[PDB]
Amino acid sequence: FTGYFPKSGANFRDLSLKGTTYLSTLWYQKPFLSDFNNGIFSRVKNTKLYVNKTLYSEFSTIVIGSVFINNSYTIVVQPHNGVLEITACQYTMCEY
Amino acid sequence: QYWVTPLSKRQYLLKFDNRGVITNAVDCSSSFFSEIQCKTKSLLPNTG
Amino acid sequence: AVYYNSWQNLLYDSNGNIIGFKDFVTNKTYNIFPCYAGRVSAAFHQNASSLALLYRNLKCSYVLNNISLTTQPYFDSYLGCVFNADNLTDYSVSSCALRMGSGFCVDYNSYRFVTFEPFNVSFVNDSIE
Amino acid sequence: SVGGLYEIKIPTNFTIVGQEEFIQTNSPKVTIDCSLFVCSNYAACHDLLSEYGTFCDNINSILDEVNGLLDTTQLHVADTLMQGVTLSSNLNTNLHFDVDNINFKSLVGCLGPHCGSSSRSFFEDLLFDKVKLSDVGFVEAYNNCTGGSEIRDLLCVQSFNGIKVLPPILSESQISGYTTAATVAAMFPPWSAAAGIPFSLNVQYRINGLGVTMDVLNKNQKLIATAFNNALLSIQNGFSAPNSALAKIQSVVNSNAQALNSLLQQLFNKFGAISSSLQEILSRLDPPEAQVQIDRLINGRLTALNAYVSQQLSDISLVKFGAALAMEKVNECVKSQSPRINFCGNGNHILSLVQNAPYGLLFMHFSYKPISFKTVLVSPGLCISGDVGIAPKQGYFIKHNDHWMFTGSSYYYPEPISDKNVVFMNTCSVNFTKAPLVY
Amino acid sequence: AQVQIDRLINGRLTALNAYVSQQLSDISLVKFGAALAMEKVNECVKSQ
Amino acid sequence: AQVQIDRLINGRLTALNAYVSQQLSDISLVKFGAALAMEKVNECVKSQ
Amino acid sequence: LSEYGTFCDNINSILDEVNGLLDTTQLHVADTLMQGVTLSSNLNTNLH
Amino acid sequence: CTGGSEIRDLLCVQSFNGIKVLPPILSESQISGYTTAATVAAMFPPWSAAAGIPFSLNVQYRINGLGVTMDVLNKNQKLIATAFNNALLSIQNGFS
Ligand SMILES: CC(=O)N[C@H]1[C@H]([C@H](O)[C@H](O)COC(C)=O)O[C@@](O[C@H](CO)[C@@H](O)[C@@H]2O[C@@](O)(C(=O)O)C[C@H](O)[C@H]2NC(C)=O)(C(=O)O)C[C@@H]1O
Ligand SMILES: *[C@@H]1O[C@H](CO)[C@@H](O[C@@H]2O[C@H](CO)[C@@H](O)[C@H](O)[C@H]2NC(C)=O)[C@H](O)[C@H]1NC(C)=O
Ligand SMILES: *[C@@H]1O[C@H](CO)[C@@H](O[C@@H]2O[C@H](CO)[C@@H](O)[C@H](O)[C@H]2NC(C)=O)[C@H](O)[C@H]1NC(C)=O
Ligand SMILES: *[C@@H]1O[C@H](CO)[C@@H](O[C@@H]2O[C@H](CO)[C@@H](O)[C@H](O)[C@H]2NC(C)=O)[C@H](O)[C@H]1NC(C)=O
Ligand SMILES: *[C@@H]1O[C@H](CO)[C@@H](O)[C@H](O)[C@H]1NC(C)=O
Ligand SMILES: *[C@@H]1O[C@H](CO)[C@@H](O)[C@H](O)[C@H]1NC(C)=O
Ligand SMILES: *[C@@H]1O[C@H](CO)[C@@H](O)[C@H](O)[C@H]1NC(C)=O
Ligand SMILES: *[C@@H]1O[C@H](CO)[C@@H](O)[C@H](O)[C@H]1NC(C)=O
Ligand SMILES: *[C@@H]1O[C@H](CO)[C@@H](O)[C@H](O)[C@H]1NC(C)=O
Repeated sequence: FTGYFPKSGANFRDLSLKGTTYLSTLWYQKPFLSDFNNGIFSRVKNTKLYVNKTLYSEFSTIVIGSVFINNSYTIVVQPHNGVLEITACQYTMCEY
Repeated sequence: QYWVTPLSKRQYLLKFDNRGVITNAVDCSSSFFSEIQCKTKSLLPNTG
Repeated sequence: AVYYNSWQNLLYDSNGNIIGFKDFVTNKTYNIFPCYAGRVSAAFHQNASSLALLYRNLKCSYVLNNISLTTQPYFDSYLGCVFNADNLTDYSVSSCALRMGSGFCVDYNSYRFVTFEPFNVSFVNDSIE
Repeated sequence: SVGGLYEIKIPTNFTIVGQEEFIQTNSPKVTIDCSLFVCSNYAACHDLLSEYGTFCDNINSILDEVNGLLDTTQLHVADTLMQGVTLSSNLNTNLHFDVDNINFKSLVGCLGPHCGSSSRSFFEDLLFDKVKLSDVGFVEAYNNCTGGSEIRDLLCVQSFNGIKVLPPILSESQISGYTTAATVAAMFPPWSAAAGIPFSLNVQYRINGLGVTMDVLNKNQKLIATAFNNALLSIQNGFSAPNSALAKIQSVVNSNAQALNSLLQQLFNKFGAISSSLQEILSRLDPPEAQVQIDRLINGRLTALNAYVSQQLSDISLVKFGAALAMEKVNECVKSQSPRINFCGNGNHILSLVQNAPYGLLFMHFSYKPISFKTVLVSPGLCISGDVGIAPKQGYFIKHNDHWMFTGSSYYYPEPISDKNVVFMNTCSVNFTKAPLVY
Repeated sequence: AQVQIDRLINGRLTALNAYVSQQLSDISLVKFGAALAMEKVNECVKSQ
Repeated sequence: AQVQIDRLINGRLTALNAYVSQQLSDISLVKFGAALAMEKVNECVKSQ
Repeated sequence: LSEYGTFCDNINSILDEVNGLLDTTQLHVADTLMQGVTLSSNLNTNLH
Repeated sequence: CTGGSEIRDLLCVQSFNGIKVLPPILSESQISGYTTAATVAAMFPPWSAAAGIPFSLNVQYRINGLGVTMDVLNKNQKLIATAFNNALLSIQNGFS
């Protein structure tokens, strides 16, 4: 079958970034800000946290777009603890 | 962890089990062994 | 069947042919098989006014119920349903112009479905010891 | 050479070794309906295929001639097996299966028409149950195509697309009956397939002709018979493990199945058209463009049939060669022992036997195998009396107990020199050992 | 006219290749038959 | 360009089919010659 | 050429079978030459 | 084909276009070793390829089998051996 598939033997890049209070301006530039080309395949770890022994699911949100200005549609895929909210809107995206 | 890799239009050998689940796959142009697997349409080609 | 998930409704072989489906309305599952296709092996003798027909690998019930009805006599031979020939496999012939396979022949006087025995042992009644 | 003598290893003990050889004498009789293969049920394809005219008549004619050659070849092989076979009507294989300590029960099936199709030996039963697609195998597989089974047999898909294997004109049960008759013709009088003499005597004379004295053969008759049926048992047990003859038999079925499956796969090749399916072309395009796409499929499928028919002609030529070799081996190894050294298998060939096999014949070649050797000093000739030369017949001259004696070349048994084991010459050649005291 | 003539040329050339392949096979059988005839001359006629 | 390349593919595949058919026919003659050579070794060199 | 399907697989398969027949034939010829050959360990090319 | 040769070998053009002759499974040197072994097997003991007797005696018995008396045949042994080696030399010189 011929389809949109990853190249076997190529390298995955862990683009997830965890911060506490400060955000580095370098996190919002190349190579983190990557070109989409035909597309991407994502292998995402479901970071299972616990509060009062109650399970919570967290993972990095991904945005896909072009200029990230409200003159353009940005697709956003965001988790909400078991609910995957997917939107494509003329968002006024932040600098950071 | 959010591992990403680029996609491209590629030919793959997809193996489906008796319940329709893709259990194994081969990227045909990735290596010489993958080319043999796709040529013979099998995961373990005969000795040759 | 139990292999159809929520988004799946068609079953395909390795060659891209549709071989099964799940009906979108009733959720009932069916396998699709090709309709029967085959040939008739007709044995003809120049002195005859008819033919002896062999439907290879088909039972006479199948031929009459699913292919075509006919008024000719018939019987289930080893090779398949035979029409317009008498079942005489107990008889044998050393020469045969209508060889049907597996040591069977069609002999014309009507047509007879007869065993073909081109070679036999020369027998003697002398002692074996 | 020391003096006039050379060092030679002469056997001091021997055994009989059996060797299998499968010779393909037949192949599955593949028939294609060119019209049904190229066009299936589609009237728009059949109209165009008629404009290619005689291409399907050539495919059909060449395969009918090829199948006629296979049928003629099978009749010639059966004629060869039954040629000159004379049997006593008193012969009952249920009671008569061993003579002179040699057992043929496994090589001999029931004899006579009262059995029906049960005239197959234990040896042939053991050889046929390891091959699924024999003549009866193909008949049973095609019988199951209309049984309503959920199993999608590949032979049923091939036959519905016009690719069907027809049974041979003589069933493998008839050929096993012919090999059974040819086998019993060697064991009992008139011994019509064993030089007109008892089988044990024929084995003894064949071993003697290799250079073995008759004195050890007629006293070791029990050992020879036990070595012979042990060699036969070794051949039978050899089929329970990876075997070259059984693999050769299975290669006929595997190569035919691979060729037929490869021919069926041509119905899914697009040949540069929009689809390989005539239904998809006819449901997407009108006659002006559908005919262009259908013509691409017609040229591709007819090209595939011409290629398959060329391959089938080549393979059947190899099968005719193999069947000619099998007929020659029957006549010159089983019915008689032709003076050709490695024709009937390798080594010191004593005798050969034949059994039916799927699409061919299995020959069992029995050879004289030395077990232990003695290094001795031999003289290839002697100069005796008034310079008369003598050469040994199928043997050598030996100094045994400081006296000139003769021994066979294949078994060390020193015996006196006599006119029975000597070729005389009025003059002795140079380098013949001088022995004035002989005779 | 070139399009129609090309269809005829391809058909006639395809048929010529099929005839040539059949002729090669038939002549191989004639060579085997002639070899058998020479063996029969040498081993049945000129000698026994 | 696809129409032109398709004409070349059909011609080149037809040529390979013709060459393969000829090669099968020639190897049958080579097998026949090798059988004759093995027979001559056995019946003229190792024995007479 | 990928839209033609198994044409190149068939050409490669037929040539591989033809070459397998040539290899098997060469082994049979070599086996025939070496069958039953016994030599003395005392043989020397420079003296005999 | 990969050498810095100005000569355009037609075999290199064929191989670059996908047409190549592969070597046989057994080298011709191995087959020459087998024909050499088959030839020396007739000259010396145990004469495994000469009916178990010396080569000169095998030649003499083979000539006698044609209807030649053994007397002239064993008295002319050197003439027969020289005729045999002269025949072999004639075959070798015939290739020129
Ligand atoms: C992309 C990356 O490299 N990501 C790492 C992150 C950054 O390097 C850091 O944020 C950059 O900062 C800039 C841009 O200025 O450091 C982390 O580790 C910290 C120590 O390095 C972590 O232990 C924190 O340590 C504190 O002292 C503090 O405030 O950093 C107290 C705070 O309570 C505690 N956070 C907790 C409890 O999660 C983190 O998380 O932030 C682990 C992340 O994988
Ligand atoms: C056929 O099967 C589908 C899939 O299970 C059924 O659709 C579901 O119906 C229920 C009840 O209305 C809904 O809660 C689900 O969300 C539906 N799933 C989907 C994927 O649509 C359907 O009802 C079945 N119909 C029949 C006649 O059996
Ligand atoms: C076709 O004829 C044969 C031969 O008469 C039938 O086979 C015999 O059937 C009887 C029972 O009616 C048995 O006792 C015999 O032993 C059978 N002989 C053989 C050679 O098998 C056969 O049944 C007939 N078939 C049909 C459908 O008429
Ligand atoms: C010699 O003749 C005897 C008598 O016919 C044979 O003895 C029989 O041999 C079989 C084995 O083939 C035994 O099962 C029988 O019990 C023997 N019967 C008797 C009465 O002894 C013997 O085989 C013959 N031997 C030879 C070599 O000719
Ligand atoms: C067919 O008819 C001809 C002419 O009467 C006759 O020679 C031939 O023997 C007949 N054969 C049979 C099988 O009836
Ligand atoms: C063989 O069978 C035929 C037909 O039954 C018969 O005519 C012939 O005489 C038989 N063969 C022998 C040797 O009797
Ligand atoms: C054998 O057949 C002949 C000819 O019918 C007869 O003379 C003889 O008596 C028979 N012998 C036996 C034992 O049946
Ligand atoms: C011959 O060999 C067999 C098997 O080794 C042995 O049983 C037998 O006693 C030997 N006979 C002689 C004469 O050495
Ligand atoms: C044919 O079908 C029967 C019944 O399903 C089965 O027992 C048999 O094994 C089948 N044989 C073949 C050759 O398909």
